[PDB]
Amino acid sequence: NNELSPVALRQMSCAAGTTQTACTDDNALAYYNTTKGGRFVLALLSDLQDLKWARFPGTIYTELEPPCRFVTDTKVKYLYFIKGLNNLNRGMVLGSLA
Amino acid sequence: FSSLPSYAAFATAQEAYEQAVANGDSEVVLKKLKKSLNVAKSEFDRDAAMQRKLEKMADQAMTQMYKQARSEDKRAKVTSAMQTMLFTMLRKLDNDALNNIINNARDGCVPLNIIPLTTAAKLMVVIPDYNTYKNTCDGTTFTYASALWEIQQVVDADSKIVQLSEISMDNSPNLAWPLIVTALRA
Amino acid sequence: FSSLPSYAAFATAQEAYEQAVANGDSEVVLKKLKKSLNVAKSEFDRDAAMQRKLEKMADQAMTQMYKQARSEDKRAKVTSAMQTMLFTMLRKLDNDALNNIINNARDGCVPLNIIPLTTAAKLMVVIPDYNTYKNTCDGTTFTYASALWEIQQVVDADSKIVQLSEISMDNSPNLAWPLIVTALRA
Amino acid sequence: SKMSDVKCTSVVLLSVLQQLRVESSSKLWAQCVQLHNDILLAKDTTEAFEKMVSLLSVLLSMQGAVDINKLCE
Amino acid sequence: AQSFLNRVCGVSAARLTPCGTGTSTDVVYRAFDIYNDKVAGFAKFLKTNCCRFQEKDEDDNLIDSYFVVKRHTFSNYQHEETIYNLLKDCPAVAKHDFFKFRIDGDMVPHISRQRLTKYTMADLVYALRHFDEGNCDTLKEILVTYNCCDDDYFNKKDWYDFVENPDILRVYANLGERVRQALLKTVQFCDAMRNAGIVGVLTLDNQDLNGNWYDFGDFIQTTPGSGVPVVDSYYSLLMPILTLTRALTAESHVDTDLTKPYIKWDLLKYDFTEERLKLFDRYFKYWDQTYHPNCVNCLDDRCILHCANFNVLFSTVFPPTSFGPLVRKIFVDGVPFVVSTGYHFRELGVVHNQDVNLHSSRLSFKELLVYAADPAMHAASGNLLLDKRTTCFSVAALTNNVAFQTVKPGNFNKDFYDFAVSKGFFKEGSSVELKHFFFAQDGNAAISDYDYYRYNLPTMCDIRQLLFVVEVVDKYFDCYDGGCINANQVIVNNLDKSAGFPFNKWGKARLYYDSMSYEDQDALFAYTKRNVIPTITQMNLKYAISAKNRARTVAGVSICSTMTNRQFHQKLLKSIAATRGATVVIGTSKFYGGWHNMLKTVYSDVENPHLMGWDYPKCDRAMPNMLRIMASLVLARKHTTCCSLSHRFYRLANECAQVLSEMVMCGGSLYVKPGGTSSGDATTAYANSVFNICQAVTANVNALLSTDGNKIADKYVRNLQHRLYECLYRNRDVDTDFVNEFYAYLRKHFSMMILSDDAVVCFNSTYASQGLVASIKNFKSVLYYQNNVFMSEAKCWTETDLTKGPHEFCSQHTMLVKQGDDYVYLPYPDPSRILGAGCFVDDIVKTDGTLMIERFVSLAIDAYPLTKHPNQEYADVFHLYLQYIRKLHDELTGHMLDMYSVMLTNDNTSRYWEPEFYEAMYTPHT
RNA sequence: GUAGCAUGCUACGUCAUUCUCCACGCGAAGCA
RNA sequence: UCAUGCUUCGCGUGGAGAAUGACGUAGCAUGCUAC
Ligand SMILES: O=c1ccn([C@@H]2O[C@H](COP(=O)(O)CP(=O)(O)OP(=O)(O)O)[C@@H](O)[C@H]2O)c(=O)[nH]1
Ligand SMILES: O=c1ccn([C@@H]2O[C@H](COP(=O)(O)CP(=O)(O)OP(=O)(O)O)[C@@H](O)[C@H]2O)c(=O)[nH]1
Ligand SMILES: [Mg+2]
Ligand SMILES: [Mg+2]
Ligand SMILES: [Mg+2]
Ligand SMILES: [Mg+2]
Ligand SMILES: [Zn+2]
Ligand SMILES: [Zn+2]
Repeated sequence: NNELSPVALRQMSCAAGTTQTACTDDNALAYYNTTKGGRFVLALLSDLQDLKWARFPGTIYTELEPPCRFVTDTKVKYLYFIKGLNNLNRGMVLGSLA
Repeated sequence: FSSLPSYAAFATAQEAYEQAVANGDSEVVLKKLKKSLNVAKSEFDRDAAMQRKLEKMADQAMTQMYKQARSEDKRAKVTSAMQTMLFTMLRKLDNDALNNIINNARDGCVPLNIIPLTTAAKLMVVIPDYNTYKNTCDGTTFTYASALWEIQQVVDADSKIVQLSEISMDNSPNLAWPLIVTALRA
Repeated sequence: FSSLPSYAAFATAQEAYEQAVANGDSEVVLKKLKKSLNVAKSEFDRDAAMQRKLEKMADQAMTQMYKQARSEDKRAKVTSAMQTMLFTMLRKLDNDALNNIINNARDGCVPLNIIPLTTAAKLMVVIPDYNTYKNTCDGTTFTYASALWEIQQVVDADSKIVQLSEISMDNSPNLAWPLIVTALRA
Repeated sequence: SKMSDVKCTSVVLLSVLQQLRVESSSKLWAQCVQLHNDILLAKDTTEAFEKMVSLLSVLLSMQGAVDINKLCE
Repeated sequence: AQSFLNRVCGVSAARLTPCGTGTSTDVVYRAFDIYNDKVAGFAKFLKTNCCRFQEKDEDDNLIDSYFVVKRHTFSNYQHEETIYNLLKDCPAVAKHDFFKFRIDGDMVPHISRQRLTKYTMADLVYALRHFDEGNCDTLKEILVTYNCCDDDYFNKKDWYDFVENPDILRVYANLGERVRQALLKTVQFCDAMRNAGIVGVLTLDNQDLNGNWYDFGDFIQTTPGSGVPVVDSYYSLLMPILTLTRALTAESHVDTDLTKPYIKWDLLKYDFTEERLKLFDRYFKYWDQTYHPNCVNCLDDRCILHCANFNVLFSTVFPPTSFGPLVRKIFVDGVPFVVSTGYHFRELGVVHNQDVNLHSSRLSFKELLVYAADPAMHAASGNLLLDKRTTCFSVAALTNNVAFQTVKPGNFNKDFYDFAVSKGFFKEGSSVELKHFFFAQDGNAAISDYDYYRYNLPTMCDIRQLLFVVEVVDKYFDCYDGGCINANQVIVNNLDKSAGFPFNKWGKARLYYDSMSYEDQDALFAYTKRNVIPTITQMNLKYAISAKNRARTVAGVSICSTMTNRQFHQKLLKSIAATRGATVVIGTSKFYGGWHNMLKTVYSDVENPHLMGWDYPKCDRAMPNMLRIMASLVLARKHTTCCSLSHRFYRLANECAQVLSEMVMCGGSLYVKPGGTSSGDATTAYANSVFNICQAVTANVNALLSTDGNKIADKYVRNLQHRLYECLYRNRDVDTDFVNEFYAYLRKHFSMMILSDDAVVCFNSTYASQGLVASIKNFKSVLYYQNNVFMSEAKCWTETDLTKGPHEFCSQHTMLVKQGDDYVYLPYPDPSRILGAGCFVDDIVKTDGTLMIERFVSLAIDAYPLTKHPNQEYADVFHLYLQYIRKLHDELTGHMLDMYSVMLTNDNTSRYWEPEFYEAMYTPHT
């Protein structure tokens, strides 16, 4: 009995946009490893289909990735992995449901 | 040194003390002569200490100079030995086969382990027991490394010539194993 | 470090100090004598220290020379000393087999190969004279190393075989000694 | 004390063999080394006293090397 | 129950023996890789609730095909059915039946998996990793079942030993192709999961020994085409078995089938990067972390280890002649040389020198030193060699005759022996008897000790556990300070040692250390930071007194490597040697109360303390290359300020090229060293200490993760285990908080004292009993699966009474004695060692007592603590030495007076035959 | 009161030995 | 042929500090001479 995410992955609200310009307004949910030093966001869940960059409190800009053809089961709300993500973190994002 | 530069004062002091002992002008003049002797002796001791220090420094410097010269001589003598060794092995290379293999290389770079295996003109096989001899080097001509080698000379552990007719299972206990067989590439 | 020209003088000065303190003379003379004693003691101490240093160096040289002398005597008589020690220890052991083989070798009945230890193996031994043969060889049995060996061949001095019935003091002069006896352990 | 006397004697005997130039015969030297090492780490005196006989036979085989008459005076 | 047996068979047309009772269950002990929110680890749990029906052949001959029926809850039955209908088409998936059978009045849902073996792959990995000689039934059954050996093969004893019975390697290698087929089938399964959009964790316990996968309890469904098979624990746990069973031996044949002939690779081919990537894609397709075939491109130490693990695995498929220096022709003054301009490491891939000079003009002293040290010109000019006396690769024969080197019997000091026997020694039935001698060797001694390097095998490590263990082990070296130093600051102890081959032909180390100035040495050290200098390490034969007849050899490394390794580890290691109270006790004396302080530091506040110790059987000749590389890497952690990553990598490459896999000149011939470590390099003892600490930490990790987890009644330790699993198999980056926490836990409950390969441990007996810290068996298992060595009871010891001290440490026994209203621990040696030192000597001069009186003073100093022993003969040893010293002084005085008639007895010598001079050596005031 | 001489103490310069710390040279022993 | 390190013992040489002894140049206490 080996499980993906025994404890649901923590999440919070954040801001993101196509470029580094539309990060002022928070419009997306992000899953982050709870106690990985500070905060480390693994994925971004939003009801948008053009996001390419995300920003978080100093301010740090994180490169996004194109979303697989995903109709996530809570619409066309996609699920954007951070570039360079490993398989285990990809599983937890989906193992913690989406 | 007895005749140090400031020995005149000490000599005068000693002579004056001898004269005073012989004569003894007075107590006050005797005390003055004692003071002069003491100051001259202090100066003489200062000069002697300085001279001894300088002598020690000079001796150490010369010893270091000789040691450095000998070290450079040894360096110049080992440089020639290393050059001679490198240029001896260089003339020992079989240039034709070495060039042939080097050229075939894509970038002129090849593993070291194949230079003897593909260019060496002599093979040495060390055979512990008779079964190994039967398996590998049986006969007067054998095959190894995709090459045909013709046996040239077999010696025993004592480095004594062993005839190929003496290497048999019956004579095996009578031989000084391991046998070293040197063969020439055909 | 007595007997030095300084020590003795100092000693006398000390005596000169013993009288003055008992004499209760003037203070100036007392301090003069004290100063003389101090300078004499300093001179004696200097000379004694120098003498002790020289004696130390002499003793070091002497011990080094002794070491050098004895090292060569150890390295030059290694062969004779080791053999003498070996045979002393063998005499001390007092084993029947060791003593028997040593005595036989003393009489000339040396072996030709290593004495076997297996249940049955070959042993070739020299027999210089008929006296040793009768002492050891009786019938087909041979006594060596406190064990019985079955004789299996008696080679003549000319590499010719000899029958066990040919050997006897009556016929011994005719034969050609030494006789190589081959036997198997029983 | 006859068990520590055969080991010291074996050491001395192989030392005498070595300086007698038995090391130039690989087969004989190998046999001598085997006997010496077996004697050193033996536990029964009777076995050591047979290996010692073998080793001393090796030494006595070289009649020209040593003079048994003088040494065993 | 007979109706049930006719629906488990279904329509596959089989015949079932109810090995497991039909409607009842089957319970056994099986290894699982479990991770819940409650429990974690890789431990043998109690499998239950399953009914296992075996299958009969056409003839009534039972085969290892089992129908495993299980009762599942409706909600998980539906989920498994809908996750199997998607993977049903993959060949690497065992069949399932998914029926409903009536029990009582309720249609219970049953899931039936068809034609599974008896044991899974988790059982094989657990059995081969947690190996207990007295408990091997699950491994013997696996070996016999798959025709690896015969059931009678285990009647032989030491059949499991890699040294006493080297044929066990063949028996294990008979499992190679089964493991390889399992790897291929798991790659197929991963492809199927990705194409069907299934997300889940692959564990060894869900794959039987035919490769089929059969459990889908915790898999989830996403959009097709984007699935995430999480294989990190699977491969990481399986890694050691891959080299133990030689699973990739089928890659050495044409068409990758064991029946066809081997592959005849091009002899001049040295760059196998394409083949390495092909193998990685074939067997580790879904291993997320990036793989660098050539470690030149690696990002740091943790990335060098990761890629070198795979290179170790993949370098067993390639010809042995392609590894080594890469030679090239260069023209100097118009004369063509042949010099090394690179290297092909079995672990580090291809490395190319950056300062290769073509068409030069002259060779300075540094350049001559570099060209005269590499084996390029030596091997390229010698004649070919085929040495049948050893299995190690033979390169060339430099001379025309082979050299046979013997060992001399040793010399006998008869005067001392006679004195001792006169003092009632060496009698029959004495507790003290001669056991240490000088043993002689025949001509084949060095080449016979090389056949012990034959014991080094390619070992692939569990890389995730290795990385965590490295992070924890680096904390044992935090109090030290190190870095690079100039030539001005290097301290050479003895300059009258050999300089190695070919430098021993012209002088000692002094010649070269005083020939080349500090500028030349700095230039050479800077050169080694961006180029590789191969060197030849001579094989010297020792001449020393020992208790067993082994021809011990050492490695006379060249002078270039020694200089360039000193300018690193001199400053790294002087701090290790100058530190008191650390785990590594190198540099600490046993005199003046040092031994007592060391023991009291080892006993540091452990709660229920027991003592344990060990010694590795063949430390240098059986050490895997991975752990030697690790030891070199953690020693270089101190160069964060003075060296960049490229410089560090090239220094590692140099070390590997001249002390890991160099060319050794043994008797006038060059051989290739399989691996291990060269005892005689600049970091012998310290690298051994690092290796020892790494093995101990690995043992503790395995002990803590192999515990059940539900049975641990302490919450803190249970959480520690749960997080220890995460920090290994679910974290890619080091977590410093938990590394510190685990280091503190180990220091509290597992206190070590390390000196090279010698170790003493004070451990909490209660935790070790409960399995919460390493016992002496968790350390034998680690050596078995990570060192290719079986450690017998003759090398390990335990002590439940710690008022007696360690049984042995550095060949010294401990004794609790009294000296001045205080009880202190004193070290005493084996009396036979001291008596043998007295009786047998190296030179013939040493057999003259009067010339060697300090020689006996040193032995009396060493043997003084025997005076406190309850056994009387042990005290008589020291008294014998004192009386013999007095006799020697008397003889020396007599000789001096007789020959040179001047007396020099003095009074300072009288203190040598008195016990006070030796009492003061073990009293704490200096 | 100032200067010089005498006795007794403190501060600078040179030697006599006596123990500590280090710097190297030689020999030796144990250890991994 | 005889490696890398650690520890200790003995002897010898060089340097730096402390205690006791000896001799000039200065500071303080008393006495004597010139005034
Ligand atoms: O919460 C849990 C789950 C499991 N276990 C232990 O772990 C063992 C294996 O549990 P499991 O889910 O792996 C069986 P299952 O999935 O049907 O079969 P396979 O593994 O063969 O695929 C159980 O016996 C039990 O001792 C536990 O303590 N707590
Ligand atoms: O003079 C020595 C002795 C040892 N060593 C190092 O210390 C390690 C262990 O040394 P050891 O006395 O335990 C014999 P080991 O090799 O274990 O073999 P056995 O147990 O079969 O006797 C060696 O590997 C080597 O790196 C060294 O440098 N020099
Ligand atoms: Mg499981
Ligand atoms: Mg199940
Ligand atoms: Mg060991
Ligand atoms: Mg040990
Ligand atoms: Zn890498
Ligand atoms: Zn550095």
